Amino acid sequence: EVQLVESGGGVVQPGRSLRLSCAASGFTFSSYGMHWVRQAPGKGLEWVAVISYDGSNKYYADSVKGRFTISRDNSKNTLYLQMNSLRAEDTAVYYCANGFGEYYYYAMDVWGQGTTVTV
Amino acid sequence: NFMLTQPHSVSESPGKTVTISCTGSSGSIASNYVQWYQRRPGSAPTTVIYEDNQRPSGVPDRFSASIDSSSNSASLTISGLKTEDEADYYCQSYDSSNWVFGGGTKLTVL
Amino acid sequence: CPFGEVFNATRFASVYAWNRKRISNCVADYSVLYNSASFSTFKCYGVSP
Repeated sequence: EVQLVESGGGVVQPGRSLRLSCAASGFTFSSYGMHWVRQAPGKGLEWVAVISYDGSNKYYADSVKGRFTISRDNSKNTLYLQMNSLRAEDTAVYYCANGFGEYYYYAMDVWGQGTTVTV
Repeated sequence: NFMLTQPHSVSESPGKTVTISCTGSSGSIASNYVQWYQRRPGSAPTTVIYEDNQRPSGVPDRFSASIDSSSNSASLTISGLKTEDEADYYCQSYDSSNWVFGGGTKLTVL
Repeated sequence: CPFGEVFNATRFASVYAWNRKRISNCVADYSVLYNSASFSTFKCYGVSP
């Protein structure tokens, strides 16, 4: 019942333009948000960013602000993350997952399987 | 800011009941999945346990993960200790976007 | 509920002689309360959130 598989390209030269998607369905994605978590080796989990449903106030980390721009559409229930100017420190598996419960982020139950990305 | 409280010095004889205590805060201890991270000096770090439900071959059954709400504490007992596994245990937790290092834990087995 | 005015309140009254003005019979929003990453601590006791 709960099967979520991530697919994408293989060897990608840094600086190229390509779009990726991790479609989430089977439930009410309107009230469910998409979260991205990066796990630095050796160290603990790293927070990336959060987005409010209303969109009036948006908060981003100092290490991701400016360079990246995210876009989401509740009509198609798909989130698009355009990766531009890939960094060496960003060479890690990308977890496409939805947060615990409704409007909860401090709790984690299931980790992200990860997406196949090469930098 | 964040305050970490640990015993100054404690030790117990092998073969008795031991319970390493590391206080948990900044949330509910029953809502936090405590995953241990180790980095043995002189070796390249590799993940040994992740997703809390995947078992690579060779993972010992002695390690068990759960939360006990009877006395607001977690119990863990490890047997089959190896000489090369003697090191220092550090319990690390994160709050929001801040990292705080411990004061330093020294333990000697007599 | 008009809790936003208290949320952005400039001044607070004294503990012993705070003005009593009951405000009820409404459903709160809690729209901005969902972003708790800006608060240093978050504690709940007696019931799981």
